[PDB]
Amino acid sequence: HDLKPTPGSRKDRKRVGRGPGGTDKTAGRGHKGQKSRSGAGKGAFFEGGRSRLIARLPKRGFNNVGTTYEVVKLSQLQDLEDTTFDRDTLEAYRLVRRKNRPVKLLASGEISRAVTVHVDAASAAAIKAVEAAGGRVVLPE
Amino acid sequence: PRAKTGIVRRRRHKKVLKRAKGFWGSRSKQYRNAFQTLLNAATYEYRDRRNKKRDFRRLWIQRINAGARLHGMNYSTFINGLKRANIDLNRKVLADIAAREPEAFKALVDASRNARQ
Amino acid sequence: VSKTGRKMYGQKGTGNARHGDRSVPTFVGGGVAFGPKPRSYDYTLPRQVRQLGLAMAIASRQEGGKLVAVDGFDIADAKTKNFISWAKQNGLDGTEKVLLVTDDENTRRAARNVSWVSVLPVAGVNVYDILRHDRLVIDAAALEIVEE
Amino acid sequence: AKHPVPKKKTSKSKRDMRRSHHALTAPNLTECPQCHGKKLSHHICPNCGYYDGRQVLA
RNA sequence: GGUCAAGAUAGUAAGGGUCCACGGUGGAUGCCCUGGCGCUGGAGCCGAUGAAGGACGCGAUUACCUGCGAAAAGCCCCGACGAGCUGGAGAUACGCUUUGACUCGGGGAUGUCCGAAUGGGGAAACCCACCUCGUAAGAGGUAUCCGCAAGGAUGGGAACUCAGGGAACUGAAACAUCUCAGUACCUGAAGGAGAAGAAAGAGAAUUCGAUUCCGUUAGUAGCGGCGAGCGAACCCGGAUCAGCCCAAAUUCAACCCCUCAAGCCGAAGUGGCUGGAAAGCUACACCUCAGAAGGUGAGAGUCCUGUAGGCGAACGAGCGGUUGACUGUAAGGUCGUUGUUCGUGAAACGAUGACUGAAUCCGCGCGGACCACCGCGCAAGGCUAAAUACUCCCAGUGACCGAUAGCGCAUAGUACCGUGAGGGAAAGGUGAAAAGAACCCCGGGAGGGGAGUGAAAGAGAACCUGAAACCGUGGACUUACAAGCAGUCAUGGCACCUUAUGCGUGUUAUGGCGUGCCUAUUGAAGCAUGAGCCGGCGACUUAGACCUGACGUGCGAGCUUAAGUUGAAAAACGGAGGCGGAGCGAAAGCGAGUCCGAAUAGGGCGGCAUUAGUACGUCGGGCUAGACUCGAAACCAGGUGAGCUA
RNA sequence: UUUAGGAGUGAAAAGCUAACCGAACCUGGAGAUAGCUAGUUCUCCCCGAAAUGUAUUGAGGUACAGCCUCGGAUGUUGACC
RNA sequence: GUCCGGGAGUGAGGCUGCGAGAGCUAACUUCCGUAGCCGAGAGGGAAACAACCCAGACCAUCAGCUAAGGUCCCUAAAUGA
RNA sequence: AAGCGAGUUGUCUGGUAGGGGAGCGUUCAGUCCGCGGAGAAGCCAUACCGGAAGGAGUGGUGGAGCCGACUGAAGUGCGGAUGCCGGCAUGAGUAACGAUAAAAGAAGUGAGAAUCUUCUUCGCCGUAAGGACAAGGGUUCCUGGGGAAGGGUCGUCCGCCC
RNA sequence: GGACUCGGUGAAAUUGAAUUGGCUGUAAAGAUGCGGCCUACCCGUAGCAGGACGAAAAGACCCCGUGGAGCUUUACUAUA
Repeated sequence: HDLKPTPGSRKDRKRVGRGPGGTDKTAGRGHKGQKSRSGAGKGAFFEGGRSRLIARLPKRGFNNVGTTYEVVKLSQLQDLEDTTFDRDTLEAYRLVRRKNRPVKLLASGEISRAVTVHVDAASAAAIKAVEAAGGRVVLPE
Repeated sequence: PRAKTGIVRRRRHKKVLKRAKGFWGSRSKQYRNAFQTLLNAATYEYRDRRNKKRDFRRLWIQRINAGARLHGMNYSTFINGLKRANIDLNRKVLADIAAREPEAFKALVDASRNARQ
Repeated sequence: VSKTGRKMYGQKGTGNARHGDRSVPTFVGGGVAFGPKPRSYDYTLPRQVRQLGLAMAIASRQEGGKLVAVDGFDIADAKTKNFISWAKQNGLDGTEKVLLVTDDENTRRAARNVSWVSVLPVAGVNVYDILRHDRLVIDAAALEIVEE
Repeated sequence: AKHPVPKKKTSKSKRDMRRSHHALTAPNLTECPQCHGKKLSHHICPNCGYYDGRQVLA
């Protein structure tokens, strides 16, 4: 044993790809002027560009408070073979069950099948879809 | 962390001190006139075995010029006599050989001399 | 880190003072400013790959010895002697490394060395010990290969 | 007040050819009038104490 | 052979140089039990029956230290355990033994000048009155504050909360609102816990109770020379999801799960070699819940201290459990402004400068001024331990250093710098062990001989190995009549031949000529500058969902924080949560399509001859920070002498 | 022996506070910060420049674009004749 | 022919040709653009010497020819017509 | 099972801020069967190979360990920052021994003595460079004793050191 | 009395490195290692200044620097 080898138990298993690069440490290799010593590189803190211009000029438009923007349920793979797991309570897979801020409707049209939903919505988007798919009316707030 | 290279940077200086040849005073274990004189031995040293042809070029242009003038000779305005045989081509080194047998231009004179008409 | 006085000699006189207190990694006897602060190691490691990544450590490690058992039956209580010596009915007393798991904590602590075997049990699985002992042998009749 | 400082030095190379224009005159010339051998540059023993006649003392 | 002759040109080179051998005060690597950094878990000061720490104090000497100063290496007791000798000039000696010399665990005591010390003086080691005592000598003591007539308290503190507390270099590329912030400093408090903490409350669907921290949001709203910039509440975890206070419980003790040093045992065989007994070559058993570091000349389970098994009193705390001596239920407001995220103005809310002490109960405090309606809380004073945030000490623990490295201290912050508070070194190492050494020499001696010591004295009684500019000598070779810091080759030239093989090793008159490196430079080769050398330090990185992006992978419907349980790894459990997501629009809201208005014609979008992705890591630039370091005179808080000129 | 720091002394010089005071020293606030400027460490394979213009209380300061490397791309559109 | 991006540089040059501007058409003075050159590479010619005539390289061979430059010498090459 | 090219043609240019890219090795860590007493690691030198950096052949000496491949981490590497300390330096043996206010010698001693000591001769101050009190140093003064070092010669003199 | 015979002690400011003669020329034109030419037997010490762009603090005269401090004026303005 130990005559003409080097290992004795794998771990030596390399890999089939990589991940790191070359890295840098800033101010290196014993050379390079590199970048501009004048303020930059160290600290700076304010951005590495001009300043606060062309920001000014506009008369500014308020109204940015949270209020409401809604999302969507995409409407495409829900009113087909989908039966029961989409009420306004159990539907919490893509942040739906999160109450308070409405979810409106927004669906297409035509519709060749139907489903059932604990809706709580009456948008004017999915007007071409609000019965065709199926599921009452019931306005809430 | 840590390293402490207060001993490893010895063989470094020496791995280049290989050229501690006969320089001056004691430029073989100097530590000044070493890693500098080495930078001095760092010039056309790179091309000091090719460019030298120019130096030994200063040989056959004194011999090949007009050795045995007892013939005719010209060298310069005679090279058109060289490449006037069947398959001349070759030239020097054969000049270095010309330093041996003097009969390298006996029946190799007027065998190119008037090899025009 | 030094914490000392301020002010200095003639910063601009005599022989290029370059003084003004001591705030550089020059003067021998201090620090270097900026570097290794304690650190607490902040990584999470995906929680998915674990109950299978282990299975992948059984890719070609399948050859590794594995089976089903309960401490020892051909013995009585506990006293570790001919109990471990039982591990001779297969050449397991100086030929490999032996993996250990079990579910007992009353007789599973009597083999701590520097180069020999390891031992820490919690009755579950651990990547920390999946190549350590060449023949992976869990087996407990209580917390065996259960995906649980 | 300082007059042009040292700057350039003169270690080896030179500082060699400086032990020859003086050195020591090298001697070993004479070896006393008659007995033993001291004498100096024309000057009596302390041995027999003499250049040729009575002088000095053992 | 010879008379003459030049031509040819030969050695020495006082001294030196190309090359080797023998070398220094200095000295790093390999390397060393204490000496440094980050830490878990506990513990967490005494207090006129007076503390931190210094000064001058004992052994036949005492000076840097142990204890203690005169009852100065220590005493009552119980007790460990031991029977021998009390710390560095380990001190020779002197002296004590096996029913208590020798070291000591805890409850006490002689306790010198200063510290609060305070009789007075009052510049630490030093001088006085006045009363009790008394063989003529000398013994008992003298200072302020609060129930006041004693007494009780105030001392010095390295990091934890506030409060009186308050600038400032910087940034905005300068530049008074500002960022630093309430930060440096001053002063007051107690426990090692105080600080907010049970309310005229947060939220908002027509809910929810006691503070704080971090987890996630929100890094949103706002703020704002409208500039950098600071930055809650809406939904979240646990430690905790516990009661009562001004006018109709605590104190000594028996028992105790239980901690604190002296301390008790604690495992299991050896021979032979190169050699220092080899734990390396080899051989077999025994010990096993206990097989981490380490000493004895070569890494040892059978030499030994830990680890698993468990014990210990006299004194006391310490986290205590049933109970004995006690009795456990009596102000909004105006004007000027500080804060709060809010630089103060388009806004209630803490409170102050002078003015108003109203309401007074279906009356009263506000939802960010006010109107209307709801929501909740009611003058009036505090306690609330638990976690959050701290780090003087006692075990144990870490991919650090290595005694100009690491705190300056691996026994020094010696001496001191000195005008003053205030600034300080440099420095380690002989082998296991000194056995650090009788015996004839030059010499004053230092230093050197013999020869043991020494396994090994090219360790060597200022001591490992021991590279180097400078520095010590000789030698094989060349050289003063030859010119350039230097160069490389080039024929020769003396030497050598670790392989006759007309082939090379150590080299030089001389030839082509040929000007250094760093490195802020259009620019040189410069006299443009930096450079005598040796040994090290030698910097854009470190934490930050700060972000974008290559590759490998996770998923296509995707990926997780806070610590709660496990706990020498973990981990699943976990939708707080944000990013991707149709969009556009000031937004509203709209809508798979969209702001225009009188609207087939147009820019963006779901769209789309369409990735809808995302997380970890090293990594392109950048970012919140001095965080590439350093070199400036100048602004400040505090404190120190004015014996310098006055 | 009190005066002291932004005050005193003073024969006025803008002299001195302890060998420099255009406002003492020392411990402390931040390293004054720095486009100034010295430097920013072992050895490399293939490619490659601006002092031109616009901006500036802006100039050897800095921003960007033509100007370099790389991932993807441009199925006929290149420059010469 | 054909854009999106991680990241530059350091803004202050010189000269011959091409022509003017301030100008005794004077100035490696100064402004401009246009080829080259040196800021990022060596030589022959040029006495050696950034843009001038010829020429820009993979390391090694005391192998050949072209252009400039030369055909008397110090160091090449016909005082050939 | 991590991708690799001869056969060949142009490019393989030289490259300053830069892009894609390889490594020599030391310290920390993995696996240590290990490598070392014929003694490795510390170091001094010999023409094998390598893209350079470097890896190689052996003794020398030295004394107890030390690195390896697959791997990640680390204050990973200029002689060169007019830096800083520690040591060697050279200005170089010259300028200088101090206020230019004379000294010779007999003799004691012993290691030789010119500057000690017993002493006859000389001269400088003597309102001094006298003695006491003031501040200061604290160990000066002595019985005296030894050169390691100091008194900028040194010395058998100190008020060095006991 | 120092410069020279002899005994001992001998440092600092500074500095890449000396086979360290010159011309005239050339070069960011103030060249000794560059060009082309001429020239010296090498070394030691006394002495002298033309010499290294003599030394020292990176001109502090000046300018550049969105540097500081200091004083004054009704400079913008705080303020006892």
